[PDB]
Amino acid sequence: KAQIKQALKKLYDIDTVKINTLIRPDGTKKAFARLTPDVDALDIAATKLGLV
Amino acid sequence: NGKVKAGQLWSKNKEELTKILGELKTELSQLRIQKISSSGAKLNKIHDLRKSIARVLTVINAKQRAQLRLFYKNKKYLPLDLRPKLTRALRRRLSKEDASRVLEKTKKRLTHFPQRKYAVKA
Amino acid sequence: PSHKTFRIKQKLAKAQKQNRPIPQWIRLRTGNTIRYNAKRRHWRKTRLGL
Amino acid sequence: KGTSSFGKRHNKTHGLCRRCGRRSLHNQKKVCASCGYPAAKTRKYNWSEKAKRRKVTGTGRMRYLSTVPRRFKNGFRTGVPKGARG
RNA sequence: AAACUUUCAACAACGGAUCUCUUGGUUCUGGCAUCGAUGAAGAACGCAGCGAAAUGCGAUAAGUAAUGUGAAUUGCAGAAUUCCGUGAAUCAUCGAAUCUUUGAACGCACAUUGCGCCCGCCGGUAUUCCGGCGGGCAUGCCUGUUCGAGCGUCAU
RNA sequence: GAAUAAUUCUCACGCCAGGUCGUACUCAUAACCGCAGCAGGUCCCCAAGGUGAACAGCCUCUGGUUGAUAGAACAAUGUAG
RNA sequence: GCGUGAGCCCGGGUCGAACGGCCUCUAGUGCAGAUCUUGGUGGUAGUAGCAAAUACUUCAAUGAGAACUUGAAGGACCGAAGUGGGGAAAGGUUCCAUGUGAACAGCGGUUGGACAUGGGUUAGUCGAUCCUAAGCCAUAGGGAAGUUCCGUUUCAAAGGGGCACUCGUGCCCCGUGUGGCGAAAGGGAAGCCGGUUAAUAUUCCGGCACCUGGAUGUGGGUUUUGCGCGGCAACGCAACUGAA
RNA sequence: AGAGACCGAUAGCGCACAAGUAGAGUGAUCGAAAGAUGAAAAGCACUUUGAAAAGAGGGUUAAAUAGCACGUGAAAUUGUU
RNA sequence: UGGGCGAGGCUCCUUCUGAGUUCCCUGGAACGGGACGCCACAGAGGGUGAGAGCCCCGUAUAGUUGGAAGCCAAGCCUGUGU
RNA sequence: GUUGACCUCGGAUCAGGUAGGAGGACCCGCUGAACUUAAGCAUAUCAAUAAGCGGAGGAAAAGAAACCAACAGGGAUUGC
Ligand SMILES: [Zn+2]
Repeated sequence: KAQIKQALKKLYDIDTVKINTLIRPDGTKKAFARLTPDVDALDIAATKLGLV
Repeated sequence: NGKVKAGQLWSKNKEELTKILGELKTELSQLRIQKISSSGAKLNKIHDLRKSIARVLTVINAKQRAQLRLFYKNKKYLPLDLRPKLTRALRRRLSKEDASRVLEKTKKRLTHFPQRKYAVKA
Repeated sequence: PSHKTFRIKQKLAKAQKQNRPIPQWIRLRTGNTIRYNAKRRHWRKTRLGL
Repeated sequence: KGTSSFGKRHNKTHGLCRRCGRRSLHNQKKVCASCGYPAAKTRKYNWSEKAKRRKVTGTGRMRYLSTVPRRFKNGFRTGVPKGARG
């Protein structure tokens, strides 16, 4: 979790409040990231090329 | 875009080699973001970009090794990876000068009575 | 059981991963003889050794 | 004995071994019944010729030993061919 | 007289013998001497535009550099090159690199992705606490260096 | 360790942080072991109303099933009552 | 058609690439049996049989096709040491949605734990991680030609605590003792309610709390009799120095 | 690397094929079956019956008496005449 | 009785090598049958729609283009007695 | 007394080094059976062999006489 939080700030300049992780049955890792209340996440998904 | 030809990569310095690697790593991740739910000519770019990073990486490593070998010339001890690797058995044989030494009394006989060149007639 | 270990957890992922049929375009190559997957494993038929 | 006594079987004598990958590691003894772990030697006996061939050299990847014959043929040389660029 | 049982022929069934074939075996003769702490043999997990296996490779991952040849690959698509030169290919050769977790396996352990110490850099008010990155810490023995023990022992 | 402040006050309030792996579903007259969707075997928790000495036997409420190849006839000989 | 005989030759049909006569040489050279070896097929035969655990019925819908698919209405069983609601060992995707020709579900099948394509398991507080038990294995040493056997404090020079230096490299104390592994049922710091998804929650959202470790400021307390007062007492209060 | 008075898919090594594979056993270990369309897929357009699988016409080919259950197709056993 | 030169030869890899698609018949296709020719220090073997010396890869003979590293050695040039 | 030597025995993450494992067809050693034959069986035979253990190379091992001989004397080792 410590490395994941660092990566997002350096690469998408977005801040988070907490991260939760799990390991899927196929063997890959999935992480949920929650953003600070003042920042909006819906627009960041659009502007950071995420499909919307 | 296109390939990064290895021809012009050799005439560069370390810093600008590191710089070009910066953008190269960038859009590869960025293009992987939108590869989902779509497929076209952009799929040729991932195979294009993946190999392009490989070429510049080898050039940087190769350039470092050549300059490092120059530093350790005329030195008794040099790092393990820069030492020649032939074979475990071949690295422990006696050197040529050591296996060719002879005693003083043996050399005295060999100097005065060597093998001669002769022929016998019928 | 619900209590597992990472080694057993890792081992079960691969066993499930290599359990799907062959793609269709394989049988259309030249000089091909493969007909079907011959290493099919089913949880009610064969017991994999952990 | 029989079917009635076969239902009481829910334990494990052996587990996975770290050196050979077979499920032949005695849990209580902590020694492998196939490769002899943790002993330095690997188990091997002459009264079974089939067992020796199942794990003899050449049944795996041979990551390093496969390229030696090509290197000997050229005399274990180093360098680059004459006027190569670089 | 039909039905039923049995024998033979024609055609149609079940089954895979016979004849012909072979990128496979077997035996003899001839040439050579090359694993590993500079991490071997073996094991595990991963990598393709569309892949499960086999084959190949290791986060530089169905390959990279360099030399030669001189226009492909092919199941589909896409582009790439087009020989000016800036060069196709699952090509041939091979002298420079990368090389995850393990294994004689080496910080202590392992039925655990467990628990420590030393040195340096960057952050949070920080020589002591927390996080990230890089380099180290197994045993026997040989030569030398250095610091020591003993009324064993010599001279003031 | 103080006389003009100091304080090693276990009192009240206030600032920062807390890494790694497991978590789906069955646990059995169909998901485990007996060659199988086998009348066998396999460790624990919770425990309503009536009769009654009672976790005995018989009927009911919450909750759960209506699943075990079927239709027609009623000779001998059988298994169970 | 020929020959006493083992056998040889020809006519007709099918098929598609190699094959004979004569004299010598050579051998893994001739089958009905061995409860012979491997593969294939019959009579028995549409026969034995598919009978434990009380039991089914009416209408409508879907569909090529309904006793064993779905809805409603009747009739029944299990009867809290349950055919209910949750776990340990073991299994490993069997969980959820959509669709479906063959095969399987010892009758059927539109249904399924089967087939095909997608989705699903979030923790400072629940466990592992820490400690030892029966027990196992290194170290000092002794046996054995050797793979190795014994030995666990034993005939061992076996450890750990503080300070200051520009800077690590300089000082000063104590010393009987000095390893690791081993429990999801033993010992153990800390979280509750309401809602939410087709499929997860003491984890997600909302509200209200707690524990450990590390830094620091205000309020109050104590002190010029330097380290607090009260009650006869059992004792009391928001604090109220304490190394070997 | 070169050869044979050697074997020719029940033979020759256990393996001419994704063979030390699939599979069995707690374990040491045990361990198979499976080669051949045609010179070239030219692997049957279109119409019609059927819920569908498929059938009847019509096509490719020297040949479909070669249709992915595919060269040649014997005996045991079976159907029609 | 020291030192230094050294032609020339031998190992390895790589460039190149002779002759019919002439005419007629059968056949889906001549690599079959008939007639007429050529090459051969090359009539070993394989492919190409059926048995191919002359369609293609190769095969026999000495040479030839280019390159790398070790050997052997004909014969020459120079010091000298502590 | 102070100080300086010698001998023996130790510490160190001191500087530089070296051994383990694989393979084992052939080769150098140790250890060591029984089935079988003798028409029974115990010495004997199978056999100074199979299994077990240690150590090397492209070959290994052996080897320049405390030898053979009795002759008019031969002259390291290995193989046919
Ligand atoms: Zn093992």
